[PDB]
Order: sequence, then C-alpha cells, then structure tokens
Amino acid sequence: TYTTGSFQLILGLNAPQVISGEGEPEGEVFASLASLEIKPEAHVQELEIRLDKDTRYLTQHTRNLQPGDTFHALVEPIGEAPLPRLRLTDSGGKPLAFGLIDQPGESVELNYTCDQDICELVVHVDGTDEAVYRLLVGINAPNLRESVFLESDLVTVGLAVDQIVGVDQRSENFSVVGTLKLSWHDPKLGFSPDQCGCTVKSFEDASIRAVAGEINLPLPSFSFYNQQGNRWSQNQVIFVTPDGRASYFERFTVTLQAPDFDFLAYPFDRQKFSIKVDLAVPTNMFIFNEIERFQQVVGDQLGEEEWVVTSYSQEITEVPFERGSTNSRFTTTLLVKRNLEYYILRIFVPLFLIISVSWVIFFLKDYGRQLEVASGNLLVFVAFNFTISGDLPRLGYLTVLDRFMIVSFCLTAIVVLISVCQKRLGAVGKQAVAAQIDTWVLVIYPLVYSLYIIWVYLRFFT
Amino acid sequence: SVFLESDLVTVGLAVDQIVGVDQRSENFSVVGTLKLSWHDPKLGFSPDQCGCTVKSFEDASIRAVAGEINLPLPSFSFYNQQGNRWSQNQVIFVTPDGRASYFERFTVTLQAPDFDFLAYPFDRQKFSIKVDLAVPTNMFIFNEIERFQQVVGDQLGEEEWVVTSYSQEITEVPFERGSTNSRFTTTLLVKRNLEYYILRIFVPLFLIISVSWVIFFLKDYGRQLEVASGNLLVFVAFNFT
Ligand SMILES: [Ca+2]
Ligand SMILES: [Ca+2]
Repeated sequence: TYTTGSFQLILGLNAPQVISGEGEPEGEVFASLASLEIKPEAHVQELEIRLDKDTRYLTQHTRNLQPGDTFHALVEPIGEAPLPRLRLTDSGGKPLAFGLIDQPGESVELNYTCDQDICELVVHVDGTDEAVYRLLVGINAPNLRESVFLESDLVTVGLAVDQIVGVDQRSENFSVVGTLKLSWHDPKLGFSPDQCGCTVKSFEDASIRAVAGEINLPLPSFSFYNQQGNRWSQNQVIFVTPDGRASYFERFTVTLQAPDFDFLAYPFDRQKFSIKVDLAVPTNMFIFNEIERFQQVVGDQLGEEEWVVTSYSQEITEVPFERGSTNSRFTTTLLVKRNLEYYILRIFVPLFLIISVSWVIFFLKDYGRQLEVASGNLLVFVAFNFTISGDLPRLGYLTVLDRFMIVSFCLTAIVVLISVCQKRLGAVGKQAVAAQIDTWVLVIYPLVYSLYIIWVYLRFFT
Repeated sequence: SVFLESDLVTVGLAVDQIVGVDQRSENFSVVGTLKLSWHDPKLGFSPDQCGCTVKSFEDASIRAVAGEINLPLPSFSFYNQQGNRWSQNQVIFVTPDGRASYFERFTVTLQAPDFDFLAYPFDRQKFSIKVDLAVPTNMFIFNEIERFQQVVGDQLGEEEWVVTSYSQEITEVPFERGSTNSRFTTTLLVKRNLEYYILRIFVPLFLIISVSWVIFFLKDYGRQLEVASGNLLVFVAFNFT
C-alpha cells in the first residue's frame, strides 16, 4: 500500500553536510515550489439540506484554508421554498461575509478571501425569519454558477449476550453478561514502525476516556444508558495499527434499570430486555454506521432457564444530546417469556382438583357429611394457598393469579354457607327444597367458573 | 449599584422512578435529573484563544471544578442523603459571555423520619426532596424554577405508590457560620393501591366471620361446636397466610 503523513525536506547545493540530515539554512535560495506556477486546483462539493420545523438552523465546518485562497458558496431551493439567509463566520463566531440575493431573485451567493495563516470557516444557513434546499460550495472555484466540509468518523459496533443472571421484579431491573466490540479508523493515531520495531500498539485495563486523556486525542467514548451502580469489566484492551485502524474489546457484567416492565398478566406476561449503548460525543465527531455480528447475539447454554428468548433485534438511531446536537445510540432488544408448564402443573391442576372436591359433595343426601367435608376442604384450600405462596410475588397490585385465588376462596366459603342452610332445612323437614338447591348448585357452579374465565380472558388478553 | 449583589441561580428537578421504600428504617430511594444555571462574568474567556465557543468539564463535582479553577461556584448537597450517591452524565459547560450550567442524572437514598403508618393500609405519605446550597445567601441564592420536563414521569404498568399531587418551592434556612442558605424542595403526595388490600384481605375475612355467625341457626349443638372449632382453625390459617 501507499503511506500518508507529514514530512520535512532539506535540499542542498554543493553542501556535503546535507546528507547528515542536520544542514541549517544558509546562502541564497535556489529552488521553489512548482505548483505555484499554475492555477490552484479547485474543490467542489454539493449537499442537499432540509429545514424541518424544529431544525430551522444549520451549521457546517470547513477544512483549513491557506493564505491567498478563496471561498465561494451558493444556495438554490428545490422548489417553491422561500429563500433562507446565508452567512459565513470563523470558528469563534466572528462574521466574515454575508449572502447577497441575486437580481434574478432565486439564489443567494457569498464570497471571501483568506488573509490569516490558517482560516477555519463555518457556513450558516437559517430560515428562522419540509422545505429543502441545494447547497453548493467550492474552494478556488469561482465557476460554481456553471470534500470541502469535514466528515464524521465512522464506527462499527457489535454486542453479544451470554447469560441473563437475574431479574428483580420489585425494583424493575435485570443483570446480564456479554461482550462488546468497537472499531474505527483515524489517521491521527497512525505511527511509523521504524520507531518502535512493532506492528501493533496496545493499551490495557483502561477506559477509552482515560486513554483519550493520556494521548490528548478525541476518541469515541460510550456509556450504558440505564446503568445501576458500577460495572465489572474484564479483558479490556485497545490496540492500533500503523495505518490508524483502532479497535476496542470488553467483557462486561452490568445491572440495567427497566421501568417498562408490566406484570399485570402474570404469569402469562411477556417482557422486553433492552440494552442501550450511547456515544458520549456529538454526532459531528463520531457516529455509529455499521453493525457487526462477531458471535451469536443470544448464546445457548446447557440446562433450562427461567426466561425463554423468542426473538431479538438490533438497530441504530439518534437521540438528543446535552449541549445541543445529537448522539448515536445502539440498541439490542430481547423478547422473553416464562415457562408455562411449570406454573400450569404446579398450581392449576391441584386447584382444579380441590374445586372438584367441593363440587362433588352436593350429590350426597346426608347433609351433615356434606357440611363436614366442606369445612375440611376450605382448610385444605387455605393450606395449599400458603404452600404456593412462594410463587406469589408481592408487588402491591393485583395480578391474574391473585384474582383467581380470591374468587376460588370466596366460592369455597359460599359452599359451606349453603351446606349449613341445607342442614337446617333438612332439620325442619323441608328435604325437597334442599334437593332442589343441590340440583341448582350442581348446575350453576361450573357455569360461573367458565364465565369468570371468559371475562378474564376478554379483559386482560384482547 | 453601590452594594454588592448576590448571583441569581435557576434550578429544576425531575423524578423518573420511585425504586424502593423502607418502612422500618424510614427511608426511600428515587431516580431523577437535576439542572442548574447561573451567570458569572469572571468565567468568561476569549474565543480566539481556544478556537471554540464552548468550554466543558466532565465527570467532576462542582466543588472539584471550583478547586481547580480557584473561583467560587454554587455547590449543593442533598440534605437527607444516606450513603454515597450514584451519578451519571455529569457535565459543566460555560459560554464566552459567562453563562454556565450543570447537569446530572442521579440515584439516591433519602431518610424520611416524617413517615406515619398508624392508619395503615389507608395511610398517606409525603416524599420530600431537599436541595441546599453550600454557600451563604450573600454569595448565591435560588431565584427561579425551570420546568424542563414533566416533574413526575409516567411509566408503563402499575406502581405500588400512586402520586396524587406535587409542588415545588424555594425557602431560606439557617446556615453554619451564621448567615443563611437557600433551599429548593420538591414534595410528592402518595397513596397505596386500595383495591389490592380490600380484595385480598377484607372479603375473605368477611366470609370467614359470616361462617361463624350463620351456625347459630342450627339446633344440634354438637354440629355447631364442631363447625365453630374448625372455623377458628381456618381463621388462624388465613391469618398466617
Ligand atoms: Ca413498570
Ligand atoms: Ca416517623
């Protein structure tokens, strides 16, 4: 490949000390730059820009200009959009030129010439008196009638999840173990091998912020948006190639807040585990551009897990940033569900059998036995309820399971009340009414249970 | 003006989530955001000396920045803070004219000895967050309140505590070494979920009591005695459930 960088050139005429590399300037000059003999090379760039309702002001930064250079810019709307104002300022905000509306009043143009040793310019386009405009800019190109701007550095990102290690249903947070990777290109980080005799330079056990502060160069630092407390990190390394290609690697264990949890439909609920990585720099410096899948996003492990992942996705977006501008965001989302067989077999079948015991006793015609069995079955129900109390999260609000337990307990107690009434009726000599009540209860109870189940399904799952 | 004047500070606070309440030690934990803004000509700089329009400090407290630049700044603390405070996105940035602002995302635990649980579960409580300046009132004073977001944010799903109303106010309190310091207070009025307690406790209790009431219609007193004895055991079982 070729190479890039700055250089120092020493030329001598009949001065044998030059080949030592230490020749100090002397005598009268004899050579000059060749490019000065011809017209300077022009650079031209065109951009399409749009001023949304909340984004009526736009600014762009230019590359450095050498003394004697010239700058030209013009703006022409795509359609019937009104002509915006155009102006040019340096990096401090000092005005240098203002746009002039042409006599065929469809465009605005600007011109400037460089006096200082180094000039850094900013182009302002504003319509704050879906409009879309065409912006044309050139250096040493007066023929604009018939890259100049700086470009953001592109970052590649990737993330993999190894294990979900905990979920807190009262404080609404979860913890995850995984791996993160970043990669970008920066010519300012390049070095010359002959000064170190090596091809790879590395930094270990340091955050990107610390390395950036040590080498005094801007780097794409990041943070987890919903991080709770400190983060544990292993195998943290940064290494750079002579061309300037850099990469970051980290293995992390972190706890993330998740206020989006909703446990109303427990245990039939479905949840989302979202992991957000945000750059700590403005979008005009660094931006996420590509997604790399270095491993499986969701890793398989031996044995069963409490949460089963159904699907996942990865996406890049932009979010508002402090001190204006914008910062990039990388999001990983996992869709998870619980193990249904566990809850069904552990809770619902025994509950059904307990309910059946209280239902079947109405076939008896000896009401004392019916009363005694109902009284015993209520105690059995309460004992089973606290036995399963361990799988009953205390959240401060009702779930589906709590409502079902309450309804079942109420019906079980009403059975005892009806049994007492039937016993009294049989004692007074009205056995026919007791038999009619038995038939009514035997018909009605399963209908009530089925109707309650239908109502719950309608009100919670559709 | 002949006499020196205090610098005017604008403050704002937002609550994102209440993450826990301790009823025995009487404290609670909250997640939110804090913002400060003030103007000081001594912080001004010349753009041509940096080639920039904004100067920033990151991951540092106001006290540390004040000690680094050797100028007085409006430091602050949480009055009832328990233990260390977790902070994210901490930044201070200044404009050439001298306008400065502070930003912080925090998670903190605050003591609350004012809790009163006598009327449980029908009790109502106040969650109060107090921010005090660590400087005398003749140097810095809170002047205005900024509502940069909703004061109490909405979250998907139900919460254990329901916020009924809120308020924000600025006052003055006595300070060490005399004088006075400013205080900014945010108060949330909260209550519990009543349907949960009513349906989970009172209806089953009513049915259990009715079982012991109905048995007096019987004229076979052995059956009445046996059913009463069983119902007492059922009552104890439900109580420990
Ligand atoms: Ca929630
Ligand atoms: Ca108290």
